[PDB]
Amino acid sequence: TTKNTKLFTSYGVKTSKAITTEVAAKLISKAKRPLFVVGTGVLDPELLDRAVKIAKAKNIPIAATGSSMPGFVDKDVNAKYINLHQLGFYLTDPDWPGLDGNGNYDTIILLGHKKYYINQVLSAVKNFSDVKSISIDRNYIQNATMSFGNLSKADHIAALDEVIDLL
Amino acid sequence: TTKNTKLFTSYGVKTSKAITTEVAAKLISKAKRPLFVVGTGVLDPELLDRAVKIAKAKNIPIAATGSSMPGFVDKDVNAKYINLHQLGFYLTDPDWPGLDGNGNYDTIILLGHKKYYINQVLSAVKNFSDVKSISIDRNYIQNATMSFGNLSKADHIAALDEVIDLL
Amino acid sequence: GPMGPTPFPTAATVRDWSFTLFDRYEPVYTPMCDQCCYCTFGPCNLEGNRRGACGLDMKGQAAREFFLRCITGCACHSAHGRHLLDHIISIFGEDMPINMGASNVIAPNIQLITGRQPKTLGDLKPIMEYVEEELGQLLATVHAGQEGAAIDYDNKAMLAGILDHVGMEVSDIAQVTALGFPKSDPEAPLVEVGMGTLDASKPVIIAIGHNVAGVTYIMDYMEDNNLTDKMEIGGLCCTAFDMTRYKREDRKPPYAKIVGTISKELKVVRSGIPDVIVIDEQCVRADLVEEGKKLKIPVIASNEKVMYGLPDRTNDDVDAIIEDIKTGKIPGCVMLDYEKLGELVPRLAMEMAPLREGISAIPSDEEMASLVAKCVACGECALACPEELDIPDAIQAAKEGDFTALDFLHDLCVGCRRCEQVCNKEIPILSVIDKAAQKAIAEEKGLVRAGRGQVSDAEIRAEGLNLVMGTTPGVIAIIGCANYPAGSKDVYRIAEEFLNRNYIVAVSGCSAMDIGMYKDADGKTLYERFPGRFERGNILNTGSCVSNSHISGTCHKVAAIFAGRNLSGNLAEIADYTLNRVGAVGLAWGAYSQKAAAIGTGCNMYGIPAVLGPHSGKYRRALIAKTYDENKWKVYDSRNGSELDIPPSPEFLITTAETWQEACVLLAKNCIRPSDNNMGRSIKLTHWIELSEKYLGVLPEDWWKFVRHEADLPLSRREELLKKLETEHGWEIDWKKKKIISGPKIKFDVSSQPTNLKR
Amino acid sequence: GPMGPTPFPTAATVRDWSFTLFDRYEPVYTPMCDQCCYCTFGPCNLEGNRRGACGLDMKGQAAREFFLRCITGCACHSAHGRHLLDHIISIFGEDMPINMGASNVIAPNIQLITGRQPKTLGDLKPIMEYVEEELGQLLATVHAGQEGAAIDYDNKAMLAGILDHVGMEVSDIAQVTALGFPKSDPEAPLVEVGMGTLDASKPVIIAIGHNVAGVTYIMDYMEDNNLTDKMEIGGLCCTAFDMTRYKREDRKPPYAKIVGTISKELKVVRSGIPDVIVIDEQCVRADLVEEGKKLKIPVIASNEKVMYGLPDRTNDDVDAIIEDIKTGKIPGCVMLDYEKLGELVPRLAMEMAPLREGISAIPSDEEMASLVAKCVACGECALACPEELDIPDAIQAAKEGDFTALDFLHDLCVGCRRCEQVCNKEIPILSVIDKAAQKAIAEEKGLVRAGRGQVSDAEIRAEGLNLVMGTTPGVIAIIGCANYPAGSKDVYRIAEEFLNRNYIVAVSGCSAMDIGMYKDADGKTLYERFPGRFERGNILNTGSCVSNSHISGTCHKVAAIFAGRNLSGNLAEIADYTLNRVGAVGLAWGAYSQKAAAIGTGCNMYGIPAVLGPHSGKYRRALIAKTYDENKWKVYDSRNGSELDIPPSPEFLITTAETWQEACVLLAKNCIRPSDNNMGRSIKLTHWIELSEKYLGVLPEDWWKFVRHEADLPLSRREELLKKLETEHGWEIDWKKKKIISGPKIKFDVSSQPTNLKR
Ligand code: SF4
Ligand code: SF4
Ligand code: SF4
Ligand code: SF4
Ligand code: SF4
Ligand code: SF4
Ligand code: SF4
Repeated sequence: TTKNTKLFTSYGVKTSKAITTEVAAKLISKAKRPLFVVGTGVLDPELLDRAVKIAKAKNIPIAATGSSMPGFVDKDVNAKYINLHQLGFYLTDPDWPGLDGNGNYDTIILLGHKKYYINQVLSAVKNFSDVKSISIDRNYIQNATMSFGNLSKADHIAALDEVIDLL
Repeated sequence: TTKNTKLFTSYGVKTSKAITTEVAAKLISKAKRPLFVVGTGVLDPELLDRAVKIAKAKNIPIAATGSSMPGFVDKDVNAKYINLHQLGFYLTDPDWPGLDGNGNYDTIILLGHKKYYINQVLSAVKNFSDVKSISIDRNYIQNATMSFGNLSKADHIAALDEVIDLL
Repeated sequence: GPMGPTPFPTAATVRDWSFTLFDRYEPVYTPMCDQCCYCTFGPCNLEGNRRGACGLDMKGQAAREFFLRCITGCACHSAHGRHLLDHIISIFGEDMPINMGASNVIAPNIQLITGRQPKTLGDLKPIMEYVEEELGQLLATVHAGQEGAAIDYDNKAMLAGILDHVGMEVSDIAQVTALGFPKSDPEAPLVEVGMGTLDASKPVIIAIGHNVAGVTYIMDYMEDNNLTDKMEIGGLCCTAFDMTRYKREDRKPPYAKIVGTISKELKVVRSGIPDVIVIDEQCVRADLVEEGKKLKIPVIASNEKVMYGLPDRTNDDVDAIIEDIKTGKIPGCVMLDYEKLGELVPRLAMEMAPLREGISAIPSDEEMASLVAKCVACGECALACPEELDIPDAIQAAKEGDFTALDFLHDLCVGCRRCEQVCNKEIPILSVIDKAAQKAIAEEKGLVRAGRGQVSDAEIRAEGLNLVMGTTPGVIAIIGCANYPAGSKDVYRIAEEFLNRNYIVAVSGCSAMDIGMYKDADGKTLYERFPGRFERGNILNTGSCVSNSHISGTCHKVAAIFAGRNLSGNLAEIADYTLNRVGAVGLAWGAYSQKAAAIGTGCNMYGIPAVLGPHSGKYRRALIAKTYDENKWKVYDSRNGSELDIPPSPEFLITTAETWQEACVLLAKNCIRPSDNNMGRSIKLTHWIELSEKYLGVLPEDWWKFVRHEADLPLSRREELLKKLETEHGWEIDWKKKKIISGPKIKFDVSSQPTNLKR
Repeated sequence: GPMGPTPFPTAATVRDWSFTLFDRYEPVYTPMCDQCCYCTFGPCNLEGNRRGACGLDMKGQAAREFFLRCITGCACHSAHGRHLLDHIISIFGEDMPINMGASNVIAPNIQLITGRQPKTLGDLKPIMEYVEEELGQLLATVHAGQEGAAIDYDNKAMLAGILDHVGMEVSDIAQVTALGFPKSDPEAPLVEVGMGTLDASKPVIIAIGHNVAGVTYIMDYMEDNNLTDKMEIGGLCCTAFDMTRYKREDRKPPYAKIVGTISKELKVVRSGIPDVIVIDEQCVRADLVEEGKKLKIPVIASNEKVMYGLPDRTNDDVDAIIEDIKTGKIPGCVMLDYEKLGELVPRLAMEMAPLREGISAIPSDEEMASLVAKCVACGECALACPEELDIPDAIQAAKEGDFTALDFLHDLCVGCRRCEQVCNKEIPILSVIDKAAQKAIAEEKGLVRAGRGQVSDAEIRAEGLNLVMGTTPGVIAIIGCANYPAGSKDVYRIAEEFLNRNYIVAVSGCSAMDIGMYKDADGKTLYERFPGRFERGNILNTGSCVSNSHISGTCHKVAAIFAGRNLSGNLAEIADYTLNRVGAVGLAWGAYSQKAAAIGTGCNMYGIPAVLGPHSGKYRRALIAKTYDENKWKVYDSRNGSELDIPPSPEFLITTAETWQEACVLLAKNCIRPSDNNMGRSIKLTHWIELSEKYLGVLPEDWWKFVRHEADLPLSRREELLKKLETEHGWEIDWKKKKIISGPKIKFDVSSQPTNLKR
């Protein structure tokens, strides 16, 4: 899931490290206060299935950015709505109590986000904050600490299945 | 000579391909109408020796950009003075007689050039022209077709010795 | 008269307000790049908020970039205004009284900023000299190593925004008082907007740009020679609105048409419909000549700002130019003589209509056979697509035979031609999509109400009580460009949803065009389903981008006419009143231009929050308030300067939404204001809660922070919300009289005056 | 009087001349990026000269970026002029006759562009209104989709350049006629410039910026209270020149000093010498407050363009601000009240001199031990160094004990602190270099002649014959900034070499400071080795950046006074005359700022070529002429309009040199002009040939293209060059009388009138 790291427009010299599936699983299971940031693209029935399983694995709290809350209504997950720009602004303030009241989150896991939106929101997090970002989307997010490479829908689904298999 | 390709500021998403010594020798010996573009940094006793030998190898005509002509006065090479910014402008015109009058040059070999100068001059060649660029300098030139990686003075001298050994 | 502290303000006069605003709404910088390429000391790497060779850090560079965008937009509007006013004064005269309808404040922005009360077209010249001088002073600050703090760059951006709302006001006043535009008419004629509204069997003149001075001569020639019936003239961008508002004080429907927004320029050109293209000044695609030469379409520029490299033949005779264009000697010309341009363009259309016959860049079936079944879905175009459409998937599905995927993509595409240059097969993907949606293109028709201009003072005096008290749920101002993330239906859906709940929706710019292009089951657009007055459940179109000043003018006139506060040079107090009492939110779903950034910033400085599309996160600045810091939400009661707590609303001044449903929820929530009547607050809470439950499936988690009384709760759901407050938050409730007795952080005050200014 | 075709010109009036220039001097675009980060449609990859979402290609984007830099520089100069003129009119009065010396044309640029002939200071207000209105119109074009051709962006850049020169002329006239600056004095006093000219035992006020209006009040307070002897005031950047020229019509030596250029700002601050720092505008490092807080150095801003986020205490009393600064409550303040600022700054110096004692950021002898034997030469700082100095090698050599490497690096370093932020050891490399060159810093002294202002018409009438005929080898105008590639000695070496050959060298800006800082074996600088008149072998300092207009003023006055052509609104004819006859070349070796770009472009439009440093290739545009296309080098003889061939000189309008020797050869060659007398061409060819042989070791290969007659050959080398022509190029030479009978492509004409305009 690292073969294709092609980009059209760059942000600078420092880019994201294209990580494999095992590395992603190790990082997800290694973080202390994690946060599952899921965009509206997670409402695809192929992805909403996995996102819920990944959240259930390590009991990660969920930030359902945008109009993605409806997919986490009846599920057995701790999901809360927040604006992506507001979330990115709040992640750079160390005193933010968080979605529950226990502080900030050391790492954020990104799934089902539009490229141009998450890249610009993460440009304000990777520069002005000390929060790690793991992008498990099918696109290559350059403004992230660790990201998946460019993948097809079938390959992205297979990579997600492998990620859940290792959790 | 490709281990270090680190950069400080990037021109975009298309960069140079870091080449080995054998690849550089093959490209130099494979070109039809080559041109040895040497800057003022070639007047260093360690580099002026090699540059002359590389020119003598395949009888490459020399463009002694800047105040580097004095090092090619008594030598047995075909060296001519030209301004780099006027050389870069002329290389993008297909109907340019050349330094002798036989047309343009399909590839240009760069040695002993300041990074910020050759990069900006090559930004007008790699974009608006169809001329290959082979940078055999110790620095990593991003706006070139093929370039050496970052190297120390001893490593750059050793790489030049390897290149001339293969010519 | 009674003047104000800040007439003709500068960067230092508005610093106190600007800093008062930024103390609650912190700036959020999303740097588009990690480098600064301004002077030759660089480029400097600023990743990790490091400092360049001049000492500037990443926040300073991002603030400088956003401020440069703001001043560029302000300069566009001010230059438009100056040129238009000069032309109007030269032709009509300097002594004409200003005619903007029955308003006792014709210039609510000019009076607020410069303190002047214009009564003549010659009294707008000093104002424009102040907006040019201050624009020069502000552009002087973009220099290398001039400023050194991000916060002062933000302050200068706010000043640039207000000087824009002044330039837009000047331009709109100048054109409305002269060219016979509708004078605050709530019954402006409905005009037909759409590509399919043009008849290809007649000569067609396509007017692209923003300035209407040049095309007025074309229309005068057409009317004087009786050519309106035998010729078609269609406008793109805001010049279309300006033409369809021309001479429409008589309410008779116009003959000029509207073809669409900027996203339709390349599609219109490639379709071959235009017979002559005339480009005025703004939002003009910079490849028109290249396509027109291939499709034999002459191009005439009429401004000094846009010349396109075309030969300048202003002093040449019309017939010689016509012959030169017909023979193909030149691909266009620049004609700065307005009478000669107005004579040339219709005659050129006549003489060029029979020469070009069914010439188009739309392959029908057999040429598309290979065009579709030659690609192998390599994925480069999706990488180059700004909207990241599944172009390889759509083309692959088209290979099997189903062409509906590209038909769907046609609405989601912006016609930017960025997929045709990364391809290694040379596939005109845009033309493929155009033919795949040819049926929709033929059925692309709609109705849009012509711009009404300024809101009259009678309607404002009738509606100010509802706005300030909260009886009317608020004013949603749908403005901006057509760079939508998921097609042009998001704005229509938002407008329909907020009109079904009796909000006041006011539209302008390309958003009005996009809203009027969609119909319901009865084939009636929103403009005929709902009236065009200034009251609840009424969509009113104000006009072009220069008419976006009238929304802020309405917000200021609410405080002037209704609240009775003076306007002369009183920016801080009026902005505080608007931020604390008037419920108004702007929406720029497809903003891309620097003009949109300037308008949004000027609306911020006036105390009007704005929600932008996801694409507007590339503007490098947002204004967001920490909702968890109780120290930010404290105002001073104007009666005794005591600290009075306020609810966290609006929780932002500029933010970006992801989808249109989230935009609806944000707009519903951020219309809540301090000093809301128990009814005004009941209505607003009801609408916000219903919208959140419909579009997100959950009750808002912050709803209990906006309750100050039993009557503040929605009437229908008072019992269940009371139970929720009783159990979840431990509030003590007197259940005998459905009374609240413990739990609200802020007691309801019958008559309070919350303000942020101690003075 | 006799007017001209183009008074108050716009982008369309100067299009003909601009396109005539670009037809011979093609633009060369060197993009700094393959992406356009302008609107939210993007960023768009333009690599390979592809087109973005709006259709703009790489050349269009590069031209737009360069045009934006040009208008930013023009805006800086125009805003400076407007503010200075407003202050002068408010204080001194509007009806004051303009006093610039014994000149028949006080404003050679204002008259040329706007056609006006100012007499009082109230006649400079309409001109400034024209430069602000046109600046707004030009900034309106940077908007997305507002133009598409690179050639028209270039034309607008040329217009911005000429407007910049007009604004500089306005500012210089306003300040010279009021503040008692020297009035064309050829013997202006020599003043001491250098970091080591300040006595650390006295209170020190460091004035950084460009505006002199604020500091005049400080000097008035110092003189009125008799504090010049017990206090030191030192200026950085061009404000140092403006303070030095203050009240110097009496020619008595001044008491204020010059500390250095922009490259010395951080070094001066870190040295701890300043006791107060007062910043005005333009070139001011954006990190001064951060260092001053650590070194306990108060900072006072005095402008609205620069406020640094500091508290605004303009309405507060002086004593309260003094106490607040002394207690450390605030790190600075913004005083826009000039009287209060002039009272506060000296009193703050007195009250802060004893508090800060020997406080400096330089390591003494012990911290540097670890700071040098801590690094391992990992090479990151060299990667981050703009000049790419071998900092790891210098530090490693310092580890052994030899500290001369960093002593050498001190002159080659610009003090930008870009090496201290990429290090993973946190080494203050700049301070290490500062102490390694502490001896040089203590011995960093020089003399510079105070700015003479404008050249009188007496000297111009005496020198115009030599300039036009070529008797004087030419005018080298060494202007610009201090972003040198290899230290500040290249400009000194070039000036010395070209003064040894009887050229007319005219300096301004930071280049004069850098030239006056070096001495020969006898300890005399160039300013005392050579006079300061306007004739051969005389270096004359004209002043600050706003005085760079005076060089183009002399260039135009050569055509006005000497040639007799009228100046009123006659830009095209005067520019053609300057390009064809007057031998003048500009050199901006260390240009980095947008102001330098605007000045260079304005000098291009006036027909004055310019050579820049290697760092100026990041401006993204050069103007270079194809020397192999014989069709470009054809002019029209004004006598009959027939085609007359001209030599390929100048072969560029803007170019960049690599080393200073190549710069010397370029300057020598490009002073050759068409219509050169036999003696003039002989002198110019002689000097160019000797310079080329000395600095490159070879005879120029194009020297035979500039010979039209044996008389044109150098007298000392006529025989050998005749033999070279006879054998190498087959020219037929009549050897009996040393005659040339066949071979020259252009026969020498006794009296020809080469011009580029058919009219
Ligand atoms: S800000 Fe834009 S132009 Fe400057 S370096 Fe970044 S991408 Fe390139
Ligand atoms: S303006 Fe400052 S950050 Fe930008 S390139 Fe110049 S020195 Fe670097
Ligand atoms: S870039 Fe061309 S070949 Fe590749 S997927 Fe797109 S249309 Fe197909
Ligand atoms: S033209 Fe349409 S499909 Fe092609 S890249 Fe642009 S938006 Fe995407
Ligand atoms: S201005 Fe044109 S090239 Fe630049 S980002 Fe916008 S669409 Fe792309
Ligand atoms: S960056 Fe620091 S550790 Fe690396 S070579 Fe430079 S001084 Fe030494
Ligand atoms: S401060 Fe001097 S040594 Fe350090 S990076 Fe800047 S120029 Fe180079």
